[PDB]
Amino acid sequence: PSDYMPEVADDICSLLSSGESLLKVCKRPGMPDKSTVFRWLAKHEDFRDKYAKATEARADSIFEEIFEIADNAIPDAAEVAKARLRVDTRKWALARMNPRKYGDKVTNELVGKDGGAIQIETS
Amino acid sequence: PSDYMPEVADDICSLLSSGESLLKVCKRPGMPDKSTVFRWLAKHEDFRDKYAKATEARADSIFEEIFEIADNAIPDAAEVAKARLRVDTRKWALARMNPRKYGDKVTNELVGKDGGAIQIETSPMSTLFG
Amino acid sequence: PSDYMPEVADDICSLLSSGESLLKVCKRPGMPDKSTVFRWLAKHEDFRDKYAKATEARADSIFEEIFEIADNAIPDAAEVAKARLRVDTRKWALARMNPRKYGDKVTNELVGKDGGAIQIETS
Amino acid sequence: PSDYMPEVADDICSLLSSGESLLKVCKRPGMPDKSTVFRWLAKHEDFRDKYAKATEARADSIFEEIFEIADNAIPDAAEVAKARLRVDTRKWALARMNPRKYGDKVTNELVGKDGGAIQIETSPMSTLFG
Amino acid sequence: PSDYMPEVADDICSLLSSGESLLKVCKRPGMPDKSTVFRWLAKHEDFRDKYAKATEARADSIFEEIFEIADNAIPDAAEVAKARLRVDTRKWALARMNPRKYGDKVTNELVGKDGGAIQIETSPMSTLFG
Amino acid sequence: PSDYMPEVADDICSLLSSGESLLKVCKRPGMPDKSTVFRWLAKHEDFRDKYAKATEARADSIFEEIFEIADNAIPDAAEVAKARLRVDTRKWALARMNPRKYGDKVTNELVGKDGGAIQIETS
Amino acid sequence: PSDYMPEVADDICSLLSSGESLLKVCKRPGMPDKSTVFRWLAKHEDFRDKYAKATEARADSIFEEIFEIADNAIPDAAEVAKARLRVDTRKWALARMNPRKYGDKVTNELVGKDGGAIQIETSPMSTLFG
Amino acid sequence: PSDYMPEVADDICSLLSSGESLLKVCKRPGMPDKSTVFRWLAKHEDFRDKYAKATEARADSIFEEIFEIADNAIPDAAEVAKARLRVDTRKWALARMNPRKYGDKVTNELVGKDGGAIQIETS
Repeated sequence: PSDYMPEVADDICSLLSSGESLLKVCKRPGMPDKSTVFRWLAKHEDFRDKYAKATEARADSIFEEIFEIADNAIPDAAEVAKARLRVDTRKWALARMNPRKYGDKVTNELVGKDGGAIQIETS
Repeated sequence: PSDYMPEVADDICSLLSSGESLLKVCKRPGMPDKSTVFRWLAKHEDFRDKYAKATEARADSIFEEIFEIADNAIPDAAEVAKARLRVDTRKWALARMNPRKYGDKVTNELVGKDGGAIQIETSPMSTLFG
Repeated sequence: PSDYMPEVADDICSLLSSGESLLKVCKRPGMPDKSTVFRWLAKHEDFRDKYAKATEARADSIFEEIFEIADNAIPDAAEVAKARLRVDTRKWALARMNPRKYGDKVTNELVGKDGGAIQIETS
Repeated sequence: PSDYMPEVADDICSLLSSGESLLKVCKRPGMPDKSTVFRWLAKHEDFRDKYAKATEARADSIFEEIFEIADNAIPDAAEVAKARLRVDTRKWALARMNPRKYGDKVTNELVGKDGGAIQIETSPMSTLFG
Repeated sequence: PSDYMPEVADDICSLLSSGESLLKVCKRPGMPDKSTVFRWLAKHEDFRDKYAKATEARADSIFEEIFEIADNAIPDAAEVAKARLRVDTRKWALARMNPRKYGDKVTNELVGKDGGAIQIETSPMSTLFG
Repeated sequence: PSDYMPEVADDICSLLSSGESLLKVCKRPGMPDKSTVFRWLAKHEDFRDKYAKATEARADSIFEEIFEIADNAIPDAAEVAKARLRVDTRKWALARMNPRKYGDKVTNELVGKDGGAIQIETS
Repeated sequence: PSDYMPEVADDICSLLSSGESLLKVCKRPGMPDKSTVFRWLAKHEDFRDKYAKATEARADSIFEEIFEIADNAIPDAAEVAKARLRVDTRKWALARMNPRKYGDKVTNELVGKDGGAIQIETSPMSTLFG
Repeated sequence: PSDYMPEVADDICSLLSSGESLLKVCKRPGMPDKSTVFRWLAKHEDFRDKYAKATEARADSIFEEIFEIADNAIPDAAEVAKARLRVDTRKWALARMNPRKYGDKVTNELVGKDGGAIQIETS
C-alpha cells in the first residue's frame, strides 16, 4: 500500500502514542512506508494535527519507559551499557518531542560584579 | 480493567506518590495496563489533577531514593554502572517532574569588558527585521 | 504509628540535620512512614518551617561527607566507582537543598563582536 | 557520471530523504562520487533547493533511526560502543540539519539577587567604546 | 567535648585553614564530633565568623593540594581513579567555598543574526503577565 | 618550491574543498609547505578569498565523512575508540570552519520567577 | 644562552609558528630554557610582539595537526587514549590562543513563556543596591 | 622560620612564576610554611602585589607544561589516565589563575523565534 488512508493514519497515531518507533509501526503489513507517511505529513493538515499530538503522547509513554529500562537492566557490563544508550537516546528525543515538558530546566540567579547590581554602560 | 475505576485510579496515585514508576505499578494485581491509564488520564480531569499531585509527591520520594541507590550499590563493576544509570535517570526525570525544585541551579555573576561594566551600543535598525 | 507528633517531627528534623536520608530516618521504630511525613508537610506550617531549615542543615553535613567519601574510598575499581556515584549524587542533591550555597557558580564576562561593545538594534 | 543529470540528482534526493548518508548513496550503482555531487550542488540551484528539502526529510528519518540503533544494539562491549557512536553522531548532525526542531531545548528561569528581582545599575559610559 | 570551648574551636579553624576537612579534624584527639561542631556554629557568632574566614583559607589551601594529588597519583588504574575523584570533589567544593575566586570563568562574545547586531523587537504586552 | 603560485594555490583550494587536511595537501610533490601557505594568506587577498570559501566547502565534505567513520567503524574496542576520536575531532572543527552552519544550536525559553514575567529593578 | 639574542628569539617564533610547543622548542640545540624565554618576553617588547604573532600562527598549525593525531592514532587502547588527550589538550589551548577563531560557537534562539515573547516586568528598586 | 622576609617572599614569587606548586615551594629548607605565606598575604600589600603577578606568570608556565604532559605521556592505560588528570587539573586551575586569558571562550549568536528578531514585551 501507498495511498492516503485515514483509518491507517489513525492506526499510525495510535501505535505512536503508545511509544513505538514509527519505524516499528510502518513495519506492519498493509501500512504505508516511512517515506510515504512523511509525504502525507505535507498534504494532510488533519494528519499534521493528529501527528504532533500523537508525538506528545508518545513522549509521555517513553518517559515511563526509561525508568523500566534503567531499573530492569541486566547486571552485565555490556547490557548495562546498552540500557544506558537506550535511556540516553530516549532522554535526548523526549526534549525534542515536547520541549516545554522535557527540555532542560535551569534557574539562573543573575547578579553583578561581586554580587552587587549588574553594571551596564550605554552609548 | 478497561473502564475508568476511580478506586483503582486512586491507588495508582498513592503508589506513584510513594516513588513507584508507572510501568511497575501497572504490573500489580488488578491494575490496568499503561495504555489504559493514559486513556483514563485523557478523559478524566479528576484523575489528571490527582495524578499531577501524585507526580509532585513521586519526585520528592525519588529525591530520597537516589541516596539509597548510590549508598547501597553492590561494589561490582556492572552493579555500580546499573546503580549509576538508575540514579542518572531519576536525576533527569526529577528536573522535569518539578522544575522549580529539582532543576539545575546556577548563579551567574555578569560583568563586562575587562571586569568593568557591560558595554552596550544601541543603533537604528539596519535591516527590515520587524 | 501514623498520627501527627511534634516530638517525633522534632526527632525527624534532628536526624535530617545530621545528614541521614529521610528514608533511613523513618526506618526507625515508632516513626511515621515517608508518605506520612510528606503528608504532614502539607498540614503543618510549624513543620514546613523546621523542615526546610533542617534540609539546609542536612546539606551542610553532606558537604563535609563528600570529602570523606572521596578521600577514604577503597582503592579498588568498583569501590572507587561506587564512591564516585555516592559523591556525584550528593553534589547534585546539595544544589537543590540549598541553591544559593551549593548551586553552580559562573562569572560571565559579556562583550560584543570582536571584544567591542555589545551591538543592539531595536525596532 | 560527471555531467549534471537531473534524474540521478532526483534519486540522490529520494535516498537522502529516507535517511541514507551521502557517501553511502554515492557507492550505489551508477552514482556520481561525492565530489561530483558537491560540484552539481554548486552550479545547479534546482538541485540545491531539492537537496535542502531532502536534508529536512533526512533528519526526520534519522530521528526515528536512532531508536532502532540503540534498541537493537548487539550486547557486546565493542558493538554497544559503536552503536553509541552512531547515535551520538546522528544526534549532533540532527541539530545542524534542522536547528529549530532538533536543537537543544532549555527553559531558563531568570531571577536576581537572593531570588528577588534582577538588579541593574546603568551608568554613563566611562571609556570610548562606541 | 560537648560544651562550647573557644580554644578547641580556634584549633578547628586553624586546621581547616590548612586544608583539612571537618570530618577528619573531628577524628583528632579531644575534638568534638561533627554534630557538636555544627551545634557550636549555630549558637556562637564568634565561631561562625572565624569559621567563615577559615573556609576561605581552606579553599586556598585545597587549590594548591589538587596539583599534588594529581601529580603524585600512583600510576595504577584504581589509584588514578581515586585521585581523580579526590580532585574533582575539591574542584566542585572550591567553587562553593569562594565563588568569586574559584567559580567557572567564561567570556561570552555576544553577536546577533548573521554576526551583525542583536535584533530586538519590543511590543505591547499581549497577556496579563504583570 | 616556496614561491607564490596561483595554479598551486588553486590546487590547494581544490583538495581542501574535498575535505583533506592541509597537512595532507602540502605533503604533495612541488607544493608549498604549510608555513608558506599561511604566509601567502597574508600577502594575497585573492587567496584569502578562495581559502575561506574552500574551508566552508571542506566543512561540508567533512560533515558527510563523520557518518561514514561512525557507521563503518570496525567493531573492536580500540578501533571504535579511534573512530570516536576521529568523529569528535571533526565535529569540534566543523563548528569553527562554519559557525553559522555547524555551531551548537540551543533554544532558550526565558521566563521569570515561578514562570511569571522576568522581574527587573533599575537604578 | 641567558642574554637576549634576537636571532634566537626569531627562531623560537618560527618554530612556534609551525605548531611546535615551547618546552619542546627549548630542548633544541642552543636554545634557552623556558624560564629564560619568559624573562626575554618580560623585558623585550619586540619579542613580545613577534611572539604574539607566532602564537596566532601556532594555533592555525595545531588546528590542522589535530586531524592527523586522530586519524593516525595507533589502534591500541592506551595509544588511542593518549591521542585523545593530545587532541583534547590542543582543542582547549586553541580557544585560548585565538578566542575569536577557535572559541565555542553557539546560536541561541531566545523565546519567552510558552514560545511567545519574552515577558519583562520592570519595578522601582526595592533595596539600596546602587 | 616563620617571620616576614622580603628576600624569601621574593624567592617565593620566583619559584611560583616558573610553575611550581606553592606546596612544592615552601617545602624548601628555611622557607615559611604554606599557612604563614597565606598570613603574609594579609599583612603585606607589597606582597599581594608580587603574588598576583607571580600567579599570572605561573599560569603562563603551566600553559606550556600541559602540552608536554600530554605529548610525553607513557602509552600505558594508567599512565595516560594520570597524564589526563594532571592536564585536566591544570586546565581548570589556569582559568582561575588568569580568567581573562584562560577562561572558557564562547561566541553566542543571539536571535529570536524562528531566526527573526528577539521578541520582548514589557510591563
